[PDB]
Formats: sequence, structure tokens, C-alpha cells
Amino acid sequence: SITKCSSDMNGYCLHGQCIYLVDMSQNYCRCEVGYTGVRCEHFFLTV
Amino acid sequence: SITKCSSDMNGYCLHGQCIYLVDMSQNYCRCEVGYTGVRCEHFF
Amino acid sequence: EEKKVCQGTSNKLTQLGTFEDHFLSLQRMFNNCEVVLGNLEITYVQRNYDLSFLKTIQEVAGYVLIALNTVERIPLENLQIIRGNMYYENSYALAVLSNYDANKTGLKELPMRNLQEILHGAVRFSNNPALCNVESIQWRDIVSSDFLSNMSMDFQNHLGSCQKCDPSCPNGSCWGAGEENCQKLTKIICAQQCSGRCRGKSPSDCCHNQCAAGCTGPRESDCLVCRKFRDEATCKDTCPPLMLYNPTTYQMDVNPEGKYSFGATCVKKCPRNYVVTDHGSCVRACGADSYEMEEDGVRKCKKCEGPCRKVCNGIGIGEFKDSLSINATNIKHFKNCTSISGDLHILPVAFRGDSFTHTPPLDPQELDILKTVKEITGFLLIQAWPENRTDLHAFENLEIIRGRTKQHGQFSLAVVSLNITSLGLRSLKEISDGDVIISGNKNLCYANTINWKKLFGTSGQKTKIISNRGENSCKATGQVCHALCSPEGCWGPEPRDCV
Amino acid sequence: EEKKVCQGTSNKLTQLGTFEDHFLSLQRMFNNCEVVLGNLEITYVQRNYDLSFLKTIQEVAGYVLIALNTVERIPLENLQIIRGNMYYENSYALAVLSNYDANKTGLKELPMRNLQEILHGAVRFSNNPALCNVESIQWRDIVSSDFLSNMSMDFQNHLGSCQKCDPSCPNGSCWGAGEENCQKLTKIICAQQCSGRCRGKSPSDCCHNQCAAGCTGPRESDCLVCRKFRDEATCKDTCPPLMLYNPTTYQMDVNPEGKYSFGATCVKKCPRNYVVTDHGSCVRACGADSYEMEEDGVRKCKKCEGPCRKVCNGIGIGEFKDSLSINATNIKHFKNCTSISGDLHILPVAFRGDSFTHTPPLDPQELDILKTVKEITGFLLIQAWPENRTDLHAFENLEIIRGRTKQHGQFSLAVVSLNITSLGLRSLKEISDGDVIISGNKNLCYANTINWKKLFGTSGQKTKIISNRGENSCKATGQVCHALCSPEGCWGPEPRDCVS
Ligand SMILES: *[C@@H]1O[C@H](CO)[C@@H](O[C@@H]2O[C@H](CO)[C@@H](O[C@@H]3O[C@H](CO)[C@@H](O)[C@H](O[C@H]4O[C@H](CO)[C@@H](O)[C@H](O)[C@@H]4O)[C@@H]3O)[C@H](O)[C@H]2NC(C)=O)[C@H](O)[C@H]1NC(C)=O
Ligand SMILES: *[C@@H]1O[C@H](CO)[C@@H](O[C@@H]2O[C@H](CO)[C@@H](O[C@@H]3O[C@H](CO)[C@@H](O)[C@H](O[C@H]4O[C@H](CO)[C@@H](O)[C@H](O)[C@@H]4O)[C@@H]3O)[C@H](O)[C@H]2NC(C)=O)[C@H](O)[C@H]1NC(C)=O
Ligand SMILES: *[C@@H]1O[C@H](CO)[C@@H](O[C@@H]2O[C@H](CO)[C@@H](O)[C@H](O)[C@H]2NC(C)=O)[C@H](O)[C@H]1NC(C)=O
Ligand SMILES: *[C@@H]1O[C@H](CO)[C@@H](O)[C@H](O)[C@H]1NC(C)=O
Ligand SMILES: *[C@@H]1O[C@H](CO)[C@@H](O)[C@H](O)[C@H]1NC(C)=O
Ligand SMILES: *[C@@H]1O[C@H](CO)[C@@H](O)[C@H](O)[C@H]1NC(C)=O
Ligand SMILES: *[C@@H]1O[C@H](CO)[C@@H](O)[C@H](O)[C@H]1NC(C)=O
Repeated sequence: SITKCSSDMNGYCLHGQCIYLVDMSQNYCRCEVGYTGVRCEHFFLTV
Repeated sequence: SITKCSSDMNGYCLHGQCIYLVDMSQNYCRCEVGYTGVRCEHFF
Repeated sequence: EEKKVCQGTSNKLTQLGTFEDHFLSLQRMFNNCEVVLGNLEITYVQRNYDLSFLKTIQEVAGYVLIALNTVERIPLENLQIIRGNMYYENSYALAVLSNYDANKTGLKELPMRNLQEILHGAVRFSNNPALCNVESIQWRDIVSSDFLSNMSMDFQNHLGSCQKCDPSCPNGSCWGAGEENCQKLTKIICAQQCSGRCRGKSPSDCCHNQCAAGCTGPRESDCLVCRKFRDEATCKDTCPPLMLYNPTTYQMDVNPEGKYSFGATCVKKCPRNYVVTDHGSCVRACGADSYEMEEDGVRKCKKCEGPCRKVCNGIGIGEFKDSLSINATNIKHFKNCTSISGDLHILPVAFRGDSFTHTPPLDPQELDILKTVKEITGFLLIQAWPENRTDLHAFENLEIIRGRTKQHGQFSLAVVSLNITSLGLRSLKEISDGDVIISGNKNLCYANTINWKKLFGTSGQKTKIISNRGENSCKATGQVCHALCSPEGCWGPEPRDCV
Repeated sequence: EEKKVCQGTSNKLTQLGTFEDHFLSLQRMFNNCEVVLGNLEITYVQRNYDLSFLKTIQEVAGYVLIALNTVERIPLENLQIIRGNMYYENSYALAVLSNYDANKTGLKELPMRNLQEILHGAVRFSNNPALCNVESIQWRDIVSSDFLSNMSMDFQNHLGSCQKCDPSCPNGSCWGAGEENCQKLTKIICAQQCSGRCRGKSPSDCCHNQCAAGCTGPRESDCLVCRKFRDEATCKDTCPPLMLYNPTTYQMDVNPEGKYSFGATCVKKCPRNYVVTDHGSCVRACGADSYEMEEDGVRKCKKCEGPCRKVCNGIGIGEFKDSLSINATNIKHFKNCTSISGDLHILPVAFRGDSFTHTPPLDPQELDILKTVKEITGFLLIQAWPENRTDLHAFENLEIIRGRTKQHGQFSLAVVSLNITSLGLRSLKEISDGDVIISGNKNLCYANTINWKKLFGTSGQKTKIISNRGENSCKATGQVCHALCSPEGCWGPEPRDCVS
């Protein structure tokens, strides 16, 4: 389902790791814990 | 048909003759020529 | 192919001149009108006078008054709905009263075949001997369930002159002779499932809840008449507003396909001679505490700020709903008023008092209260004036008369039977609509010098200036326009009165 | 009382840490949520994870993205309406995509037996082998007739554990096994005389034009859900106006039922920090000639006498709709701004540069441009800052943050993860609404000397000033407020830094 992105997309995710979804055939991210957003751009802020 | 307006109706019409309507049970003012209005108070 | 509209009247049982004058007034008022914004008042029409122009009337926003007519036939054949925005006697939307001749002849026919809906108000039929064929009518179908209590009606036919209602009509009910006058039922014979009016007895016949009189079809655009507002084809509750609150932007968006309010209709642009308000209303008179202005090519009707110190209503309206003239009691309420939303009447009663209304005579000094008036929404009628005062000084700052209301629906300025020497309206720059009458002022000069074409606004505004002081007597005495004054004419002897 | 509410999520198919982290955040977002202001995204939920908390969701204002779940049952049993105020992939308000396992087995039950209306957008179903009974749904009744062309649905189940619809179900349509899962029809089954939703086949069954999913009666108070504005217990096309014109009076008359427009609600009053218009709506900014100033403690909008002072739009709206951060490209559009109409974002990507948006690296000098900013109508988010600088120098003249918009719907000031020593916000005097969070600034030292409560204007405002440099460390290194100013704290080590 999820496969390693190509290296050319190294900096796309800002706080996480690029992931490649075969069905969608588009790139997304696995965000480091604490971050969110399509590109993991935002520190998730808590109470 | 017209019946006479009352004495109480003495000063009601400004430029006309007061006539009482039985059917409407109220007072109306037949306006003198050249005048008009509720009381015949308006010039034509 | 838009419907034609008329202002309506409010004269009630006033007769305007003789039978002839009155009939002619009625005529030009309701000529070809299909929907009347105000009331429909048919009175004193005499036998042999043709009322066929009434056939074109389709709906009346206010009330319909038919009183003191001797004519045989009143052909309101296509009047569908009477809304009842106003009442005759605070309790009626339709009042037919004493349509009988002294000979006991009178109103015989009243074929209101399509009158199917009265939204508000009750009905009164009283003293109509010659009338028949109207006895056989059920109003629960026509009048609203809330008002059947007030509705009062009595029927009496002297000589049974009228014929039988055609059988095809249900329960022998019809306004006239043939099948054409059969009473159409659109409510009482409706299946329990119909929310409102229905074309027929079946459930498939029900009409959309927005329909008013009936419907040719199931959907809301099939309504014969709309109960609230008609936006082009379709009936609705309210006109779409011109702006809307975007629930996700938290800002205001312009709504294309938002429309103003004109009568019971919605339109993109206000009819000519009408103005739009900021709250969506489209209106001819700026009754609101706001005053009219042309902004961005349209009249704004904007609030009483800046030039407007204050706004006030004219005589016979609201605070002065039943006053005959500017009088000692009410004149104080014109203080600081910079705009009149209506008419101004100044009659002899004002000066000689009226005990019937507990109104003392008017102190002439108080007329100076009106020095702040600059605009009159209606007409200015001056039929009395203090003898000593030379000119209409009280209106030296009057700039405009809108002419929306015209005495008898015609005149907008009327200076009659005064002892003045000069008008003195040295601020009057515009008479938007209506004629001008100035007569009976035996000492008045200068009135014929004015170039009235420069003050008019509409096509056929004419001028009746007669029986004043002659242009030759004034020259002999030396009362003439100032030498500096020239083609413009003058409002008075003085240069300040120059034009 | 009133509807519980959650913010929603716009992550699409991005995964938030591990499957466990992801699931947790999801639950934290939608536990006891009734209305979703944004988008309802259910992704990567694994087998046997309990999703019962979704049962309380009744309406989603944005889109619903159910994707990449191996869990068997997603119980959105009370979801009544999807408004589609925002679309997934430019066309869909409901996208169910690729909910299957490597073994080919995944999402099987999706019993949205109350989903009866989708205001805007189309629908997309793809790659759900385990799914049961959804193909039997007639979406003509649910989806608007303007988006039927755009719908793209295909159901292919070979796992085939699915049951047949209860015979009671009409036209063989059902969301599940029992009769209660038979589809409710409330639009296509209506009498010719219903403009809107209907309760049944007869003409008396029509609903008020403002009902969205259906109704239990003919009035506007009987709506299952409101189509536009919720006013107390009623659905309304427009919020009742403050003043209604009077024909007899010829003058404006106040309306007791009149209310103000705020979001999808009609309220008795606007929040203090929102702009109240003359016509009676609560707004975030002034439009066209109108400019912002408060007449009597309430922000009012009044037309500029002349050409209005320049408006500087905030990152995330206007020409900066999809800008992640003030950066090298956009900063020159903030040159002499005295007020930001919106929000400000400063992220590390700004100083690195981003090839994906074609953004070169921001020269830190450029940030001095922000020293003219005295006000921010929304929020302020700082997740990066020139590493060589020791305080937020560019905001030394910032005075007000109004918090009309708020980060994650909660924070009006968020400074995190900086190598600075002091905030340095000497001129900051009011934070009208929204919470405050300073954490992760390992070297910051003075932030807890201030009394943040003085700055707050709205009830509920609270702080999270944690996990910076510890106070013991700061005191030991000589980093406490100056001696001259010893009462109310300080924004730095210097005398000027101190409060009042
Ligand atoms: C001068 O200005 C004053 C004040 O503006 C003005 O006095 C007003 O007179 C009218 C009547 O001429 C009054 O209006 C009346 O109000 C009563 C209150 O209930 C109504 O009942 C009256 O209705 C009449 O007609 C009904 C139908 O037959 C009857 O049932 C009823 O008995 C009445 O006859 C009517 O509307 C008004 O209250 C006063 N005052 C004010 C402040 O309006 C005066 O008329 C003006 N002109 C002169 C020459 O005085
Ligand atoms: C640095 O600031 C700059 C400028 O403020 C900013 O550049 C912006 O990048 C975004 C994304 O690359 C651009 O937004 C695009 O605009 C084009 C114009 O037609 C659209 O076609 C694009 O559509 C995408 O997103 C849509 C969502 O509405 C989708 O429907 C569609 O499928 C596409 O995915 C997209 O909206 C924007 O034009 C520039 N701004 C300018 C004017 O240069 C940059 O993003 C900032 N740096 C960072 C870190 O983001
Ligand atoms: C009422 O309207 C009718 C029709 O518009 C008027 O009759 C027309 O009069 C104009 C000139 O005034 C002519 O051009 C037309 O030829 C007339 N109609 C027809 C059928 O030819 C009538 O004049 C109006 N009534 C009043 C009060 O003037
Ligand atoms: C007229 O109708 C009103 C309500 O429409 C009612 O309250 C009032 O009593 C009625 N008046 C008469 C005289 O019947
Ligand atoms: C959800 O909220 C309820 C009620 O406030 C609380 O008891 C429960 O612990 C919460 N569940 C989770 C895991 O957030
Ligand atoms: C910060 O200071 C260090 C000192 O080593 C220097 O190397 C670096 O270039 C400086 N960075 C900036 C942006 O000034
Ligand atoms: C911040 O701190 C120092 C300043 O002493 C700076 O040189 C360094 O690059 C920064 N470190 C981090 C972790 O940001």
C-alpha cells in the first residue's frame, strides 16, 4: 500500500517522511509525532 | 337617505352643508362649489 | 410585458368635485392598472357611466371600497386577490355600502368572478337593494378563517329583478348570469392533505403553500397569485437579499440574484420614480427617517445626517393622520424638521381655530417654525395666510417639492387666495412632478416672471397662474423685477429674490 | 444546551506518526464531537480499533474522507448532512478510498443510515472490496441534482460476506442488515408540491424550505438540520434583522427577535473582538471603503472619508491563500503595514527555501519590514526565527493580537522551538481572544514573569508556558528581570524590557 518515495521529494515533508500511495499515485507524508498538516508543517498545539 | 345633522354638528363643515347618512350612520359635508375635503375644507 | 401598477387612493367618502370631475379622476387613476399598491376606491359613479376600465384590475394591496354608486354594473371581473395591507374602518378589506339611488334603483351587478382570496380583513355588504346574484357566495373560501367573526353582511333585494344563478355553479352560487360567473371554489373543497388552496377535490390538485388564490399546477411557479412575494415566475416567502453573510468567511458577499422589494414583487432595478432603501425596500417616498439622494446613479434614501437636521411626516399622516391643516396644536411638532415625508396643508381653519377638535387659532409667528424645511415629499397647499405678511417668508429655504403626492393626484404647488405681494420662494430650485396653480392672489406680482421650465422635472408639467395682480398694474405702481434681474425672473422686488 | 463542536482536519492521506499516534490524535479530535467545522478525515484506522466515538457526529461542514482503513466498521450512524463547504480533490464532499488490507480485507460496514443530504459537491467510491450494501444506495436522493454528472462511484466486492437488504428496504436500498438500515428517502419520493425535503409521499408531508436533511413537521422549527442559519430552535434563511420598516409609521422599528449573524448562527451579541456592522452582522474585516474603529467599546465599520489606508492581508487568505509562511516571495507585500488583516506564519521552511513552491530562502534582514506592525487581527504563529537573533526583534512594536482566527482553532499566540533567550514583546498590551503557548524554546528565560491574565479580553483564555529553559537554569545564569523593574515581570534582561 505505502512505498518509499523517490529521493527527489526529500524536502517535501517539513516534519516527517515522504510516503507514496500506489492507489492514489500521489505523494503524502508520515508526520513526526507532534506535527500535522499535509506537509507536516504545523506543530500540533495542545491545551 | 339624508337626515339632518345635529346641532352638535353645528360647526362641522368648513364650506358645505352637513347631511347625515342613515345607512353609514355618520356625518358628511356637501361641499360648496369651488371647495372640497372631508369637511369641504379644500379649494379645487 | 410587466404588469401595470397604480398608486391607489385614500379619499374614502370624499367626493372630488361634481359627479363628472370625480368619475374622470377615478378614470385616469385606474386606467389600465392591473395591480394597485394602495386602495381601490369606487364612489359616486352615476348611472350610464362606463366602468369598463376596471376589467384590467387583478389585485389590490390595500382595501376595496365601493360606496354610494348608482351605476348599474361595476365590472371587477378579474380581481383575484385583496391583500388587506390596510383596512376600511380598521376591520374591512372589502366594503360595499349604500349603492342605491333615491328612486331605490342602484348597483345591480358585481361580477367579481375571480375574487378568490382575501388574505387579511373582513367584509361588509350593507344597503344594496338592486344587487342580487351576490347573496349566493360563501366567504370562508374567500376570507381567512381568522376574520369570519368580524365579517358582517346583510342582503335584501326589493323586486327580485335579477335572475337565477346558473346550475353549473356549486350550490347555486355565482356573481352573475351565465356559467362564466359561477363561483370558483379553491379552498373549502380541498382534500385534508392540501396545506392551502387547491385546484380541485383530489390530493394531486393541492397547490404549493406559497400560492394565494389558486394554481394551474403543482409547483410553486404555478400559482395564480403569490401569498407573499413573486420573484419573476415563482412565489416565495421573501425577496433574496442583495448581500449575504458567508458562514465560513465571516464576511458579507454581494448576492447576484438578490432583488429589492416592489409591492409584492422582487426586481433587480427599482421602477422609475422609485428609490431603494438600504434594507432592501424599494419605495417612492422616503418616509424613513432617512432622506433621498442619487448615489452611484441610483436614489439612496439615506439617513438624516449632515444636511438633514430632522425628518417629519406630512399632514394627514401618522402623527397628523387626521389633521386638516398645519394648526396651533401640531405646528410645534414641525420644529427643526428639515424634510416633510408627505403633504403640507395650510387652511383657513388654522387661523380661525376649531372647537370641534379643541384646536385654538394659530399664532402667525409660529409659521417661522417652517423656516428649516428644505424638501417636501408631497405637495405644498397654501389656501390661507396672515394678511399683514408680504411673502411666504416661512418657506424662504424650501428647495424641493417631490410631488409624490399631488392634491387630487395632480397639483404639487398651490398658492391660492392670499393677500401676499410676492411668493418669496427664493430657495425653490426644483419641482420634480405635478402642476403649479397660483390664483386668487389679488396683490401678487412677480409670479409670471419665473421660468418654470427650469424647475420642472417631468414631461407635461403645466402652469395655471391667473386672476392675480396684472402685469400692467404692477409696472405702473413700480413693483417689478430688480433691474439686475433678467430672463430668470424674480421671486420678489429685492435682489435677494432674484433668479 | 448546544452542539458539541470539534475543529476537523485537513490532512488528506497524510499519516500522523505511527498508526497508534494517528489513531490517538483522531480520537482526541472527535471524542464527543457533534458538529465538524472542517473536514472529517478517517484514515489508517486498523482492525479492531474501537471507533464508537464517531457515533455522536451529526453534521460535517467540510468534506468526509474515509481512506486507507483496515478496520471493519466505521459507525457514522448519526451523520445527517455533509455540507461540502470544502471539497476533497476539487469535486467531492464524500470520498471513500482504498479501505482494504494486504490480505484484501478491510472496511466492510459503513452504516450511515441518517446521511440524507449532501449540500454541495459530488461523491467518490473506489477500491473498497470488503464493503457491504453501499452500492444499493440511491444517491439521487442524497446528492444535489447539480453534481450528479461529477459523481464517480464503482463497488466491486469479491470478499463477499455481505448480506441482502431487509425486504422492507425500498428498491433494495440499505446501509446495513436490519430494517433500521433501510435507506430513508426524503427528496425523490416527494409530492409535486414540495419545493424541499419531505417526510413522505403525501402533500401534507412537505418540509419547510429551510430544512436540510428532512423534518418531523411542516414548520421551520421541525427541521432535522438547518440548511443555512440556526436561530435558537429554528432554521432560517437569514438572521432576523435588528430593525424592520414600518408602513404606517414610515420609520424604522426595532425588532425584539432581531439577532446578529455569526458563523451559521444567529446570536444576541457579537464577540467583543469581532467587527459589528451597522446592518447587524459579526465580521472579521472591513469591506471596501469601510474601515475599522470602535465607536463605543464595540468594533464598528465606517467608510473612509477618502481612499482607505492600505490593507495587508494575512498569510492563509487573499493572495496568500495557500502560502505556508511569510517568505522571500511574499514579504515585500508587507513593507509598511501597520496592521495585519488575518494571521502571520513564520516556519523553518521560510529560511531553508522550498523548491516545491518555488520559494528561495528568506534573507533574515527582510524580517525587519515587520517592525511597522502594531496590530494582528488573527493569530501569530512563530515556529522558526533567525537563529543568530536572541529575541523577536521584528515584533518589538506589536501591541494587539485580536484572535479572530486561531491556530488549530485555539491559539492566538504560538511561539515554539526557537533558540531565542527572550520574547522581547515590550509593546504587546492586549490579546483579545485565544490561548497562548510558549513551549520548546530551550533557551527562553523570562516568559513566566509576565502576568498574562492582564492581556486577556475574553473569558477562558489560558496559557501553556512550558518546556522552555527551566527557571532554575535561568536564575543560575543571571537571566531574570532587571532590578529597576521588580513588580510585574519583563520581556528580557534589560530595563526597557520590563513591563510598565
Ligand atoms: C389639528 O391638529 C390636531 C392634532 O394633530 C388634530 O387633532 C386630531 O384630530 C383627529 C380627528 O380630527 C383625531 O383622530 C381621532 O382619533 C380618535 C381616537 O380614537 C379616533 O377614534 C378618531 O376616529 C374618528 O372616526 C371614527 C370612525 O367614525 C370614529 O369612530 C371616531 O369617534 C372618530 O370620530 C380619529 O382618528 C386625533 O386624535 C387628534 N389629535 C391628534 C394628535 O391627532 C386636528 O384634527 C387638526 N386639525 C384641526 C382643524 O384641528
Ligand atoms: C511562499 O509564498 C508564496 C507566495 O505567497 C507561496 O507560493 C504559492 O504556492 C502555492 C502552491 O504552490 C500556489 O497556489 C497555487 O495556485 C495555482 C494558481 O492556479 C493553483 O493552480 C494551485 O492549485 C493547487 O491547489 C489547489 C487548491 O485550491 C488545487 O485545487 C490544485 O489541484 C493544486 O494542487 C495552487 O492553489 C500559489 O499560486 C503561490 N503563490 C504565488 C502567488 O506565487 C509559497 O507556497 C510560500 N512558501 C511556502 C513554504 O508555502
Ligand atoms: C387610457 O389609456 C388608453 C390606452 O393607452 C388611452 O387611449 C389611447 O389614447 C392615446 C392618446 O392619448 C392614443 O394614442 C391611443 O390610440 C388610445 N388608445 C387606443 C385604443 O387607440 C386613453 O387616452 C387613456 N385615458 C386617459 C384618461 O387619457
Ligand atoms: C375585529 O377583528 C379583530 C381581530 O381581527 C377582533 O379582535 C375584534 O374584536 C373585531 N372587532 C369587531 C367589532 O368585531
Ligand atoms: C472523551 O471525553 C469523555 C467525556 O469528557 C472522557 O470521559 C473520555 O476520557 C474521553 N475519551 C478520550 C479517550 O478522549
Ligand atoms: C551566525 O553566527 C555564526 C557564528 O559562527 C556565523 O557562522 C553565521 O554565519 C551567522 N548566521 C547569520 C545568519 O548571521
Ligand atoms: C541557537 O543558539 C545559538 C546562539 O548562541 C546559535 O548559534 C545556534 O545556531 C542556535 N541553535 C539552535 C539549536 O537553534
